[PDB]
Amino acid sequence: VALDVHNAASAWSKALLDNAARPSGAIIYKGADGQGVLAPEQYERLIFEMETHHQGARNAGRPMLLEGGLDWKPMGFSPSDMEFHETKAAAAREIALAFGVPPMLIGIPGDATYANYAEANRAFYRLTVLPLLTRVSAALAWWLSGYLGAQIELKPDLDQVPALAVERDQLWARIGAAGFLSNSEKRVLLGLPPT
Amino acid sequence: SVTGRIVAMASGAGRPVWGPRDTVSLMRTGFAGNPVGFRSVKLIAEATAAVPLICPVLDLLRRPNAGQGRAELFEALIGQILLSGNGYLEAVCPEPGVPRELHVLRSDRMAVVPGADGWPVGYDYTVGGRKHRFDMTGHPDPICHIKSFHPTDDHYGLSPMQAAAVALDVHNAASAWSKALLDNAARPSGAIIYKGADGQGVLAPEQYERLIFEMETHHQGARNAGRPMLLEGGLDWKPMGFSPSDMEFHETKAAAAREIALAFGVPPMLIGIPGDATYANYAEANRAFYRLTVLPLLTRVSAALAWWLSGYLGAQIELKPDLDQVPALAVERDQLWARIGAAGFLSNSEKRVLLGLPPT
Amino acid sequence: SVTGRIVAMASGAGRPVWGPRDTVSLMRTGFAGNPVGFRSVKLIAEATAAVPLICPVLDLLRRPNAGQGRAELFEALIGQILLSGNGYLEAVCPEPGVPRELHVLRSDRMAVVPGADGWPVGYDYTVGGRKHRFDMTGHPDPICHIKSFHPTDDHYGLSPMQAAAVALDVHNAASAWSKALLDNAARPSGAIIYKGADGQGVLAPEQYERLIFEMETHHQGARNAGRPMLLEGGLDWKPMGFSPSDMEFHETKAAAAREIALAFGVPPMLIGIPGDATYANYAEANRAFYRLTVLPLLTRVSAALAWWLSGYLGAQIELKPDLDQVPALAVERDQLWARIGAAGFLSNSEKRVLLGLPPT
Amino acid sequence: MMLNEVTAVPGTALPVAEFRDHLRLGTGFADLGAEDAALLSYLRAAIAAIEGRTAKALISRGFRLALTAWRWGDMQTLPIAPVATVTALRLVDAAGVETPVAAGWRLVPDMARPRIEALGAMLPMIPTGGRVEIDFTAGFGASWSALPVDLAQAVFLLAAQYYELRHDGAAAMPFGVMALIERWRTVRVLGGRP
Amino acid sequence: MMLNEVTAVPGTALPVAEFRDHLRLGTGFADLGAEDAALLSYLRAAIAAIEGRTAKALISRGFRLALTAWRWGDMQTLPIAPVATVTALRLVDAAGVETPVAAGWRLVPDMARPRIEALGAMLPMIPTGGRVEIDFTAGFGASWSALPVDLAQAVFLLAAQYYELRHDGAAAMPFGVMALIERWRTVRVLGGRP
Amino acid sequence: MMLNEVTAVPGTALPVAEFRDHLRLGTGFADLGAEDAALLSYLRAAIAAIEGRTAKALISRGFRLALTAWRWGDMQTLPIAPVATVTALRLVDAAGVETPVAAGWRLVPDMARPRIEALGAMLPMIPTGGRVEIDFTAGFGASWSALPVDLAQAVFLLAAQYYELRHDGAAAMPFGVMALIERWRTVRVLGGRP
Repeated sequence: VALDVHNAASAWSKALLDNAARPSGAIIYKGADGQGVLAPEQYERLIFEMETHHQGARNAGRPMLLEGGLDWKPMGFSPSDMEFHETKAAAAREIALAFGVPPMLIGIPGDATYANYAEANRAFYRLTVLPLLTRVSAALAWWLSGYLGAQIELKPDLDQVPALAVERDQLWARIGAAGFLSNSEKRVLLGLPPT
Repeated sequence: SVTGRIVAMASGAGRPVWGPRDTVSLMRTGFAGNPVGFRSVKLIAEATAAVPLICPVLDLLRRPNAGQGRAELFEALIGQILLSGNGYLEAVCPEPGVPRELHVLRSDRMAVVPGADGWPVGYDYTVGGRKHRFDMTGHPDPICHIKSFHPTDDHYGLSPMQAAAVALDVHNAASAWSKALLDNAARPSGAIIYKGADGQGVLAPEQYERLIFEMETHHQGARNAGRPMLLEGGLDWKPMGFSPSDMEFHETKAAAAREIALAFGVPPMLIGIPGDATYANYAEANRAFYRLTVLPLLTRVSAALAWWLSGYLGAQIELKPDLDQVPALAVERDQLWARIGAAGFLSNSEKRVLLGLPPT
Repeated sequence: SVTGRIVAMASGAGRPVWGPRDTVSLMRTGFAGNPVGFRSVKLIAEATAAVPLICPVLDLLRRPNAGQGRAELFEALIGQILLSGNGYLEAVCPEPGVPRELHVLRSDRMAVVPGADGWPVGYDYTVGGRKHRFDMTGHPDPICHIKSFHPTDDHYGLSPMQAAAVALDVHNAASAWSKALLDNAARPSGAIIYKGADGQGVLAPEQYERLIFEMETHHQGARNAGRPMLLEGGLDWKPMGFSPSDMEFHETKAAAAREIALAFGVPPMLIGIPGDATYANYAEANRAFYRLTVLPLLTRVSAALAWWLSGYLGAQIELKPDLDQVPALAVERDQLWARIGAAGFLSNSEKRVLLGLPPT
Repeated sequence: MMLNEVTAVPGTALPVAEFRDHLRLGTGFADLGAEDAALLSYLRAAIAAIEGRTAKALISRGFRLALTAWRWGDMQTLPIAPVATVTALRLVDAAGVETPVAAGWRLVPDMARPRIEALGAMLPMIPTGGRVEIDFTAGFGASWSALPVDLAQAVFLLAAQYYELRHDGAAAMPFGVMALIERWRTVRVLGGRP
Repeated sequence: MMLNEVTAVPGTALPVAEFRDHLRLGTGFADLGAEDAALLSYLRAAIAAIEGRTAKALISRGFRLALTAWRWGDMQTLPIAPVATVTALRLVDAAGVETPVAAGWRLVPDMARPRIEALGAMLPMIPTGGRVEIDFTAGFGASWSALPVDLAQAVFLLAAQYYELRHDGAAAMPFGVMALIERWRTVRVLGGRP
Repeated sequence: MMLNEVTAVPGTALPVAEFRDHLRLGTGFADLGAEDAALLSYLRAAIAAIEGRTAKALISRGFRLALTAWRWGDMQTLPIAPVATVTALRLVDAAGVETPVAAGWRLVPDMARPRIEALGAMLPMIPTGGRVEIDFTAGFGASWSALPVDLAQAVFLLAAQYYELRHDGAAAMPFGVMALIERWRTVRVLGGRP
């Protein structure tokens, strides 16, 4: 549902910029009657004084004498910005919600949930990547072991993946500062080959 | 490979498969047309060319051909992958091993041939009505075909510009909205209405040149701003406005300018678009840029050069990005050197093997 | 290569190919026309000239010719690349090696010739109706042709001004909107409406000079601001307003003033345009400027001078930017010296070799 | 752009014998007495009021459209709407050498927007000072019977009004004069540069 | 798009002898025929008024629709609404040769949208600089009796009005002239590109 | 969708002898003199004004509804409202093989929305180019007496009005013509895609 909102709200603004007639005004010419056209002699006079002397940046604001019958009604454009702007941006967040990516990584706008990308990249490799990768690798560990004789395990590294460095600072400085237990007693905790 | 034969017959073996027609028009309307699509590819293609590589073979990559340097090659190579999802590299071999010419063939004029077993047998460089028919029915296989991931197609890539092709046309037309609004708009700063005794009445060209000369001299311009302007009977001055003044599709352009930057994967802070502060202080956004959309792209192309060029050599060569002395990753390098450097319990050579140093 | 031979005969061998039509008009409307497009090129072209180089040959670069210095050469060279996507350098060689003249040929009046095998044989300098026909059918090849990346064209560059050509015409016309609005506008500060006994009636020129002189003396000006202004029968004062007062295309100009700065790649903080704070404190935005749009641009031109000028020498020379003692990269140099200087585990000579020092 | 008529109506093409019947036939005083050539002078005044409000021609008179510069690149909409067969697109120069052209343009007829619409993108350029000049025959048919009869009734509703009361005296019909004209007026919404 | 008529109505198909019953002229006089020259002059002036307000045809005379470029890629809605049996889409060339084409075009009958939709996804192409005239006979029936009677009444309410007042003199019914017409007008809401 | 009537009324089914009594019976000049076949021509004009405003049929004439594509998947609301017994749903192809169907659909009668409403979800598909065609008999009853009498009075209030005054002349009744019709008009509020 959130794809079809985001696809059609984005295509709303495309076809609004492509099918829209806004005028910057309208020179209403009634006449002596309630209705009256102006002759093509008068009409090319009316274009050429509008083409040359009134349109464009360089003619912005000429005082524009209006004789009897003529009148200039300036039109507006009342919804100018923001055509389904928030409902697209809410749907652009629900698509990112379903796959599980944070809004900060993909680049969609929104309120600051995560702080400073040491978290949101660490949240990305912990809620929707490494649970996904440890589930496929558990199936390659069993399907490919059916071709071998001995069964093999196959898991993600969960080490030297640089989005999990904030979980690695936090665990090395905890045990490195624990001075009570000895040197070889903490190489076995951090995953080191003991000496 | 066993199922390869079944998909080949449906497409038709020995016949060129084209894929997307409108590929050449997204280039002129989305990469030569708007700055956001222009800057996003130029920001990536000049970043992947700057990253050094780790292996001989790199002597070819350093000087591929005349007039097309090492860094200029990957800008042409990645610049086709981001634009049309496909990268091509012709190798010209006067010599049998390590062919001394590389040429990025543009992917507008290249077409695949499915062949017998589904994997390609021909590539067709089609300029004008002229074809070439490169052959893949051999061992060296003279063109590496780098695909972006496409789930539905079996022969091409997806080209992120195609995924942002609606948001490009919003940004192209909202920017051209304000251009043609500044070029087609009649605003007056007022209107001197002259009705007359009747409901309608013109004023004589004697009176009309009198009306210009008191308007030309005494009322228009900066220096006559605010004259008290006597209006006799019949005359009246109705001042017009311009009711939407700023901001003609200003936020929908600024939202589409971010969705273009979203698809190519650049952060909004690097390209320069306005927007809410997502990343903080450029130590993150430059590090996020070389980790989510540059180094995954470069390690995928370099993995195809590591295998295509090793087919010309005897021994297979690995070829990966350096991920060291690339100065956008210094916050991941401070963080890893100060972690192990502060671990005083393990000895000197026990952390040179961790940080990657040759031990002494 | 092989594809190129086919490409030539499509366009036509031996005949000049011109490329962009409007590149002579984008210069006057986009570089002499608006300050944002003017400053953006001047910000980059004066940055690439300031970067030192690493190699004899640089003695040519220091003094190329009379009246055109080292820094003045690259301002002319990069100033053609940013404007029209192409850089040209004529070399005059009285001597066989290291030709003692360099000349930035402007890219308005230069045209390529595809030649036989697709790679160029002729360049045509066309001023007026007069040509020169430089020849590329030799080894020294007297013009280096520096291309910006263009995916659709085979002979020219893309020229970021072409990608910002809509945002230039918005910024040129919105700025000229406010100019001609301050020059063509009649606002009155009021209107003394005089109807009369009839619906229409003029006032006699005896009465009218009485009406000016009581308005000229007693009501206009700062010193007469607010007189109580008795209105007898028939007379009436309708004060006019001016309903859009400020802000005529103020944000659409300021959004277009950012998209011009976006396309050339300068940050908004360096050039001085207003906008939301993306970069923080100029140690980043100047470091971002010399890393995303200057040093990738400078290492691409210097890689072409390293190969074109080595065709005049016997031995090939490398020529790269210094990437050292360029004072915008000091935050990448603090960050790397304090990392290894604080790493006390590895010895003294083991870190002089990392930081780039001559070892002791 | 002067657009003077080459020839006017003959006068014998106008339905004066029929307008006497729309004035008083089947009901009335008798045939009565009407200055015959007066009744021709009110038909020419009612047609020329409807030729101006509708920009039609109604009798298929010959025209001469002599204008200096082409408005579009190629289009050149003709003002008098029901056209047929450009007589000539002769092109005079500033001195009067009057060199006609015979190809390069194909008149595309239409009651809405008659055009010249040259072949490709090249319409005959103008000698500097030498106005271009287009002679054409515009209108429905040669006789009065070839007209749309609703437009012919708007002449008879109007020419009888100029006969029934002379000065501008005061007097809302469902299909009046104005309601029969409005499907022949030109509906334009351009006030722009093209 | 010119849309002229090949043949007009015969005049003998118009119900002058029944319109005379409507207007209450007289029953058994020996003259009985002093108005025949003018009664059908107002019936043709009231049908042609309702043929333009409704875009209907009412006598099924033959038409000729000479146009040059197709309005939409395949559809080509015809203006005169109640159609049957499009005769010929003869495709003229740039000049001269007129080749009638079966061409694989269909006809979708409707009172609202009388399309000419093509079956091969593209109507027969048009020689650049040449028109494509379509002969078709459009209307309700051949005689007056085959009409919808309310539209036939709207002619009699209107042509009686032209007979009773000659010039534009001003003078509320439940189903007047206008309220009978309005279920036969064309209701359109597109001002767009397609 | 042409929807022409197969046969019209016979004329002898209309209450001309009763409409003379609604015109002047019990009060009046005498029976007076009325062109009998004229009075039949105003009843057919008042019924056809109320057949159009109500979309009813009132005499139970035979219809032929020949339309190209089905609007819904299965529904197909019939326009002329009081229906009974589809004669045939014959299906012609692009060449005219005219293969009727005899099952697969069950007409669901109703004065509001008469339907075709095929069984399940499969309604007979259309041969490409070969328009489907539905013949049905729609209306209240064969004689004038089978009508709702309030709708019959709206004919007599209207057909007398076309008899009493000929041209469109000006003249708020509680149950007038318009108030007797409004409970037989079709009340629709869809302007949408289904």
